[PDB]
Amino acid sequence: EQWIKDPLNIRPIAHAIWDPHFGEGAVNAFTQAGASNPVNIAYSGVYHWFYTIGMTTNQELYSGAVFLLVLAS
Amino acid sequence: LSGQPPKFGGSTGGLLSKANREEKYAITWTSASEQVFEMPTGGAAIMNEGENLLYLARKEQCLALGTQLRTKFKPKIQDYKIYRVYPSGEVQYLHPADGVFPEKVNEGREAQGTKTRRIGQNPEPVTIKFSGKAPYEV
Amino acid sequence: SHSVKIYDTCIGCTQCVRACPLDVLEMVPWDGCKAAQIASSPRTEDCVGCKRCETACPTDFLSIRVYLGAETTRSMGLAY
Amino acid sequence: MDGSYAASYLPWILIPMVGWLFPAVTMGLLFIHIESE
Amino acid sequence: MDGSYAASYLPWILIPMVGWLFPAVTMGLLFIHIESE
Amino acid sequence: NQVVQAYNGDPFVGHLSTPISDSAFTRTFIGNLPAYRKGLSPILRGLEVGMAHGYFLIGPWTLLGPLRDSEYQYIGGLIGALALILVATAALSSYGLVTFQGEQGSGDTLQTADGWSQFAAGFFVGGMGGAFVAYFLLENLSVVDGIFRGLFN
Amino acid sequence: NQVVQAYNGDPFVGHLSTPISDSAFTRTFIGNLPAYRKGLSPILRGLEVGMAHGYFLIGPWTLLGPLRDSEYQYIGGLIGALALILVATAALSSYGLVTFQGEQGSGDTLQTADGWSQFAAGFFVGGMGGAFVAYFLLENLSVVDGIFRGLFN
Amino acid sequence: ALSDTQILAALVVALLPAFLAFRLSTELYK
Amino acid sequence: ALSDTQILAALVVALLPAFLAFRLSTELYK
Ligand code: CLA
Ligand code: CLA
Ligand code: CLA
Ligand code: CLA
Ligand code: CLA
Ligand code: CLA
Ligand SMILES: CC1=C(/C=C/C(C)=C/C=C/C(C)=C/C=C/C=C(C)/C=C/C=C(C)/C=C/C2=C(C)CCCC2(C)C)C(C)(C)CCC1
Ligand SMILES: CC1=C(/C=C/C(C)=C/C=C/C(C)=C/C=C/C=C(C)/C=C/C=C(C)/C=C/C2=C(C)CCCC2(C)C)C(C)(C)CCC1
Ligand code: SF4
Ligand code: SF4
Ligand SMILES: [Ca+2]
Ligand SMILES: [Ca+2]
Repeated sequence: EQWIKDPLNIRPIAHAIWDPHFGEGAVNAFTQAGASNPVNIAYSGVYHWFYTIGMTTNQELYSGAVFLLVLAS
Repeated sequence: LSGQPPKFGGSTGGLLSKANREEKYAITWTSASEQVFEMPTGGAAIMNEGENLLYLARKEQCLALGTQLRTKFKPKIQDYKIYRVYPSGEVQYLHPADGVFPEKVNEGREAQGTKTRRIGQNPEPVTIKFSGKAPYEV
Repeated sequence: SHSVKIYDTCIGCTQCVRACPLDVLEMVPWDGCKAAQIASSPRTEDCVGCKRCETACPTDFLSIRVYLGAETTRSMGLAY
Repeated sequence: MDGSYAASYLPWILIPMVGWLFPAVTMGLLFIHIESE
Repeated sequence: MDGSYAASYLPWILIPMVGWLFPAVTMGLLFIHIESE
Repeated sequence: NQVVQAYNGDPFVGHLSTPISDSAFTRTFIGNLPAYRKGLSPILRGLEVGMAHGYFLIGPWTLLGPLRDSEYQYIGGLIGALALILVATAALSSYGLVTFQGEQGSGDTLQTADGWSQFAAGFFVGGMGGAFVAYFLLENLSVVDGIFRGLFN
Repeated sequence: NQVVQAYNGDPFVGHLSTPISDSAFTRTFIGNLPAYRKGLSPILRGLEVGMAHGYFLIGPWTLLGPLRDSEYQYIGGLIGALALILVATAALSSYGLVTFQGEQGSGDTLQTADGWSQFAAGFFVGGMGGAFVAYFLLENLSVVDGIFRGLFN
Repeated sequence: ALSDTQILAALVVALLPAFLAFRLSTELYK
Repeated sequence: ALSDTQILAALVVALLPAFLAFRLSTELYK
């Protein structure tokens, strides 16, 4: 939602880091691209591909993910 | 399995738990003269006067011992017999299976393992596809 | 166990049957060579696969072949 | 590890399960399986 | 029982051992021994 | 005066009768550990083996752990020790399920499926009990110090 | 392609071989529960059955109890779970005393007086241990939350 | 943003590919 | 006064009369 406002400035977040090993330094270092949790910046370019093929909301991606769960089923 | 064991001081190279769970191998040889041989388990031992009974864990160790009995001693010890003894108790008889050593033609043996062709006429794997066999054994 | 096969090109030179450590091989009578003997592999369940028999064979290409297969206790040389 | 997103308790329970219960259970079942009979 | 001297923790551990572990272990071993066979 | 003979008078077994492996003290001590002591049912030897290891595993995380510099210093060590005893008992019971499926004799009562199951049960009870008793001594360390020095007597 | 045959090839026993009762997954799963797993001594299967139920019975009184709105929320749940495991083990041992008095064989080691006594003992140890370990996780819930999130690492 | 119960709905939906993948892999094992 | 590590040094030195006394008493027991 945030990335399709200004794709040039915001880094795309891949997923969230959750491991119990992180110290305070790593949690503050890996909080990036406008998040509260530690996050991983997406370098796969799926954000640009989803933005180009017309997906502009988290509900569209959620519907796509559930549809692909059903297709895999 | 008659024979006093060689005067060996013991070693860590030798019989593991394979010997008392599955087969272990005994080599029996008779020598007139007391002398010193190299056990394949590592070390040196004493050949007793008369019969010897050496228990080993592999057949290759027994044949290596018998090989050095044949070639490293000027009074060559060639009446050596290799057994395969089981913990259940029965004793097999392995290396001089016939009377004479395998290098000599006994003329009463059977030609098994012999193919009626050379390697050039071996069948090729494309003919035997999904047959459960392999190109040698067809 | 590995399968040791002896082919027609054997010249009965006995080199394989004494190069074999476990004495799997043995010489049997034959009528196809001057030496009137061919190697056989009777106790081929004792073959470890060392291929010293193939190394000692003078005939070209090879009159004896070892074909490595289903491993067992005897064919893997485990003292344990 | 705070979670700003929806269902932040879900990684809290699924990282131990995929990290321990899935490996311990899968290796236990495979250890019983590869060594059966 | 404060200890002003050097290694005051050493009586702290050696009075239980010589008072209990040495008697319990010694009487246990001697009880197994005098009543063996 | 040779002190290294062959093992048990057999010169072809792969073992030497060294002063560590086959001494009188080693025979009387190794042969009297719970894994080797004579006549014990597997449950009591597993219980005695278990407590010696639950009491052990408390320490490494208690003094060296992610929680060693907080107020829950001993709870983290106890949690780590229960995790280790849980996976230890799971490994023990899996070993029993695996190894003892083909039928074997009863020369030793521990090397059988019922015997190893009793050993695993005793190890679990003893391990968790030893872990919790070391936690209870460590959590109540002021009390143990005061009673060994005489602050309450 | 029929999926409901008779049970074990016997068409006159009162059971069908349905995909729930007699599947491969059901055989491998029900037949590997402690009550049915092969080779286990009764003490270890009773211990494994016991812990699965002691850890269970903590919750219902902890979250829904007379003490759920006080500071001793978890102690009331633990007390209720010990009461239930006590009466459960009393019922188990009474069942063993009752059912296994006429002499029977040893085809299954659990369906005998010594086997059921071992099962009841293991159930008691496991049930009270599971109840206390669920109490210990629930009482020290701030610690478990902090170590799973990384507040002390 | 996204809802709390949409994630759990996705989990209980993905429980169906779990069952069908388990049964397909079991049938391949024959 | 006396040092902390001199006491532990005395203990590890006295571990040698412990071993030799154990072995002497064992040899007297024969
Ligand atoms: C991918 C999964 C993953 C996850 C989630 C963890 C997570 C954890 N690691 Mg680990 N680690 C892993 C992989 C993982 N690690 C690997 C692969 C390595 C090897 C390189 C390590 C190496 C490593 C070391 C060496 C240490 C950690 C430790 C830690 C813990 C830090 C906090 C703590 O004290 O926990 C305490 C322990 C736990 C929370 C374990 C769970 C045990 C409690 C009792 C829960 C069990 C509940 C109950 C008894 C059973 C319930 C049954 C259930 C069905 C309901 C944390 C939980 C530290 C630690 O303290 O470990 C103990 C530490 O010392 N890890
Ligand atoms: C010479 C040795 C000696 C020593 C060191 C002690 C010391 C003690 N006595 Mg004892 N006493 C002794 C001889 C000794 N006595 C003899 C010979 C008599 C008979 C006349 C008595 C009669 C006597 C009575 C009647 C009582 C005491 C009590 C006390 C304890 C007072 C504090 C307390 O509550 O402890 C609490 C108890 C302990 C510290 C015992 C240790 C148990 C804990 C759990 C430590 C074990 C740790 C763990 C479980 C195992 C670890 C294994 C290890 C290998 C790591 C104190 C520890 C009092 C007491 O409370 O006794 C219980 C008391 O009532 N004593
Ligand atoms: C990574 C290595 C490591 C680490 C960090 C530790 C760390 C620790 N160990 Mg451990 N340990 C280790 C390896 C390690 N251990 C090894 C390799 C073993 C050998 C297998 C041991 C065996 C060992 C024992 C046997 C004990 C420790 C103890 C401890 C603690 C002592 C320090 C403290 O604050 O306790 C505070 C100090 C005490 C509580 C002292 C009490 C000592 C005893 C109980 C008092 C004497 C009473 C007597 C024994 C009663 C018995 C007889 C009676 C019933 C008649 C500490 C947490 C102690 C412990 O866990 O206590 C709970 C202890 O007793 N450890
Ligand atoms: C729904 C059924 C169910 C449940 C409630 C449990 C419950 C438990 N079992 Mg398990 N068990 C089951 C089925 C189940 N079992 C099956 C089908 C097998 C046969 C392969 C096993 C074989 C097994 C072994 C060999 C052992 C346990 C033990 C345990 C206890 C804690 C460890 C554990 O498995 O984590 C909780 C697990 C779950 C909630 C999921 C259960 C389903 C999987 C298949 C369990 C597989 C266990 C795995 C091989 C090893 C444990 C992993 C664990 C340490 C993380 C606990 C009481 C251990 C114990 O403490 O016994 C004294 C033990 O040693 N179980
Ligand atoms: C009347 C119905 C009812 C009620 C009210 C509850 C209520 C509760 N249950 Mg329970 N339960 C019930 C029925 C019910 N249960 C049923 C029908 C079963 C199935 C047989 C379960 C099975 C179940 C399990 C398996 C567990 C609960 C838990 C809990 C508590 C979770 C909420 C909380 O505050 O814990 C706080 C939340 C936690 C402590 C989360 C911890 C979860 C695990 C331990 C962390 C992951 C670590 C991993 C499993 C380590 C194992 C492997 C490692 C050793 C390598 C709560 C008291 C948990 C509990 O008792 O925890 C002590 C829990 O673990 N219950
Ligand atoms: C004075 C003797 C005495 C005492 C101290 C106990 C003590 C105990 N017994 Mg009991 N028991 C006794 C005689 C006694 N028993 C007799 C004569 C019988 C034969 C019928 C039983 C049969 C019995 C069973 C079958 C079981 C117990 C168990 C128990 C334990 C807790 C439950 C209990 O009975 O509450 C305390 C009881 C009393 C203080 C009064 C004891 C006198 C009556 C006759 C006990 C009858 C027990 C009853 C059938 C079931 C327990 C009820 C309880 C859950 C409320 C506890 C250690 C249970 C246990 O945990 O074992 C592992 C168990 O399963 N007992
Ligand atoms: C001596 C010696 C040695 C050793 C060492 C050591 C140091 C040891 C250790 C030891 C230990 C390590 C010990 C421990 C102990 C323990 C204990 C004593 C425990 C107890 C337990 C209990 C108390 C439990 C119980 C319970 C409970 C509490 C509850 C729960 C459950 C139960 C019931 C189980 C050596 C080898 C060198 C050799 C020489 C000599
Ligand atoms: C999976 C599955 C299932 C199930 C479910 C569930 C959910 C389960 C539950 C589970 C459970 C429920 C678990 C539990 C666990 C437990 C535990 C793990 C415990 C432990 C214990 C302990 C730790 C103890 C110990 C001790 C102590 C501590 C002290 C005292 C004593 C003793 C020693 C005993 C079903 C059927 C659906 C099917 C499908 C799949
Ligand atoms: S070495 Fe080759 S040529 Fe010589 S006998 Fe053996 S198989 Fe024949
Ligand atoms: S492979 Fe080695 S052991 Fe086998 S027959 Fe040839 S030489 Fe003998
Ligand atoms: Ca810390
Ligand atoms: Ca109330």
